[PDB]
Amino acid sequence: TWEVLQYKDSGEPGVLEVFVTINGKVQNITFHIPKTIYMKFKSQTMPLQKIKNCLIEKSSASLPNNPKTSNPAGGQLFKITLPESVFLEEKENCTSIFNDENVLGVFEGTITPHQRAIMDLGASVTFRSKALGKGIQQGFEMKDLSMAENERYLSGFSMDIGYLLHFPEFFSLFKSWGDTITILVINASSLGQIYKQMFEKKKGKIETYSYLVDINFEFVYFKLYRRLSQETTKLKEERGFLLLLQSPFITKLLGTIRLLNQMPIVKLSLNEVLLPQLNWQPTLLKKLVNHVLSSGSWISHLIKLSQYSNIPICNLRLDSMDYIIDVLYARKLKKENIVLWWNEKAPLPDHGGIQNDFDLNTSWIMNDSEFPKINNSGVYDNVVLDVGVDNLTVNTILTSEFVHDAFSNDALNVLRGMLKEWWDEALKENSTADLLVNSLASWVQNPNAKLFDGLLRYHVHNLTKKALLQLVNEFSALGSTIVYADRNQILIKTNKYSPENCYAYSQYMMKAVRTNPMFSYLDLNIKRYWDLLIWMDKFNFSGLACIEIEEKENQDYTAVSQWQLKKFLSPIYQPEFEDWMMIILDSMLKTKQSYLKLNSVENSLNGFSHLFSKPLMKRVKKLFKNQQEFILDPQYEADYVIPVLPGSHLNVKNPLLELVKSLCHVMLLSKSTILEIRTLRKELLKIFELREFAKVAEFKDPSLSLVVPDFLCEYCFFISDIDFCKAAPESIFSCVRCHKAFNQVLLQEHLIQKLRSDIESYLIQDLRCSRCHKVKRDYMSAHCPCAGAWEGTLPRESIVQKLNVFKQVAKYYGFDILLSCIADL
Ligand SMILES: [Zn+2]
Ligand SMILES: [Zn+2]
Repeated sequence: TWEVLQYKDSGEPGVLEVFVTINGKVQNITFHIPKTIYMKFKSQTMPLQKIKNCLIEKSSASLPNNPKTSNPAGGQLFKITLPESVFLEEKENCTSIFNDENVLGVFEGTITPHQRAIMDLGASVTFRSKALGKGIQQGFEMKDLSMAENERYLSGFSMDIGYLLHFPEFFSLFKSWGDTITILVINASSLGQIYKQMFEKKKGKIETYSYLVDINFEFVYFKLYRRLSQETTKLKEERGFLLLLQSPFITKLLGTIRLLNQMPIVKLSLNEVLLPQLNWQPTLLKKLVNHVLSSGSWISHLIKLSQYSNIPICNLRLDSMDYIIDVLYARKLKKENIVLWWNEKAPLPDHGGIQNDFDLNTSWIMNDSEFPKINNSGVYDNVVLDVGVDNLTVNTILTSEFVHDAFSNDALNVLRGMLKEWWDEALKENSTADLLVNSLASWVQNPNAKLFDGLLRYHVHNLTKKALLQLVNEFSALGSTIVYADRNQILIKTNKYSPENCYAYSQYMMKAVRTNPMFSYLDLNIKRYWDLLIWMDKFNFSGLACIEIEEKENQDYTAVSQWQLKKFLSPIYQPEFEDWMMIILDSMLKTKQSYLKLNSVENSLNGFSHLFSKPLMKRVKKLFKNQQEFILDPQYEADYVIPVLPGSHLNVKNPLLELVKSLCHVMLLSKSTILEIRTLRKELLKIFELREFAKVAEFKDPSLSLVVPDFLCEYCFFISDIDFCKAAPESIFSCVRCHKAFNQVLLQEHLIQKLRSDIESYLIQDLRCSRCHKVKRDYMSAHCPCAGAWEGTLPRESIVQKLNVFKQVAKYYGFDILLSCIADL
């Protein structure tokens, strides 16, 4: 029984070395692992070439279901296990088994012996030879003697540590058993005071993790760049000890220092560190001191994760949570009869070489990430409940030959059982299982993780959409009206009128929804209660809301107003807008309260425009007169300047016209007092020399939309869309729940990916006839057999407008990568 610290392949094929903890100190052992591949060689009779030393057997493993691969053809799959060296010298010649006729492809040729060892053997390896000397002088073979013992506790750790860092010439070193600090090319006092300060700040953590790492030390700030090798040599011939390295140039520092390859290393890469160009010393002191005094917590977390996941400590990382998913899922599939389709250095599943070819179906299922939503605009006097839904994806996963687009059902059941046991273990006080469940969704989304298949992602997305529509159906079964629907927020209209009377009722819908077996794992929460709502859009609403209904006391009512429409008005009329909107909201609240006092038409709101009609008429007359008098003056031209914003497309002249158009369009959403609003609109338009149904008096959307689907916040595993045009600032650059700033070049890269996907989709579109809407079924034909000529399903003007709005977006903010992408066309 040995606790393995690291697995590492040698420069020889199939030869591996392990830094392992022998019963004494650390020690290194050389291994040998043969290769194993999956082949579809000939139909049923093959040129075996049995003289070559290999083990050949016909198997019946479960192959992946490629959408392009519709013909089973031959089915005599073969498992081939074969030492790597003979594979290398047989790759040289052409007349060999691996390259012959009717070779459909190899399925497990991209799995290194390192990965096979780390999955099948694990960290808890032992021997049952019952030749130890002969096997220790040489490399001991694995495939004949192999078994994994239990790993409940890895080891009782008591051993020194290493610490090498770099901040883009801030190379740093520290020894746990040493007592000196020297930094490569006021500072000493700051270092001492900061060390003491955070010492008292984290006394508790220091005391708890002292048994892992344990104190003041000297300070120094030192041609000079050759000292890394000398220090590494001093440490190497002074101690055997584990290296903690932190730098954005991991491989560069590994290659520059030749001695770093002879000890096990635990890596703590947290890159993207920058200097503020001034007073970098205090912040760098903060960074180094927090890293040093949190190293104990870091190594404790790594020890927990390693001794739970059966993974060596040097192969793990704090952010490499997808690695555990991959390891566990791969080993459970290997215990099954399913090929792993494991892939390396490529974010695509391995299919035997077929995946290299372009295909229409795969490309269509790759870029179809749009999530639809439901929005029923209108004016509501009833109470509305604002709720949020959580853990939707995991509930969807756990809940629920002919179809060529299907994802393998055996893998789906395997992962469903894996997630079920994960949930069961997480319920019984397991933080690791909780974090793993939280990161499962991000593992599903991210193509960077191995064992990733676009078919699985499309399957999960379609299932999520179906589950959401089923939830909408269940909600609408009772007395309800869905106003807004989304992956994160749902607005429900309540049939009642008073918020105080919806306590038990809302609790009853909550309980009934939760008890449904389809929605057993959903988490639902109530955020706000709406007394009076004017809802037309997610970014455009205003009304009176109460946070939570209280007992025996009148609730606190606060008015809110979110309106990007006001941002497109003239600078001098926005005060008029914000005044008159509040006035009309007050009048609406007054008339609803009066109607409730008294007791498709509703009398709660009928008769509200009568309160403010005459003052509005006089105010509009005065505003028109003043605009007429002061529009041509030079010094008054500042306040009449029409603002420009990204996504704007309307060119228009008179601001007062758009002011009154927006004011009337807000009222028009009543859907029950249409005639009164139309009469008032005609009366207002009579002040101008316009008519009731003129084209100039029609309100439109002053802004376009540019939505990016499923942006991921790593700090929350939070998934949401983001609109670059309609949304207000200081929200594009930060998460919705947490206030963490987003990376910018990531935003530009995602925008460019969206643009290129749009262009490709336009390029690969289909053709449709004019009179009949049948699709083109010939590669070359003048026109339809009937009358009419072909037209594209994707109009040119749409993509032209999309590129125009992309240009506007790239011009408003500073996005030089996107501008370079545009200029290359
Ligand atoms: Zn966040
Ligand atoms: Zn036709």
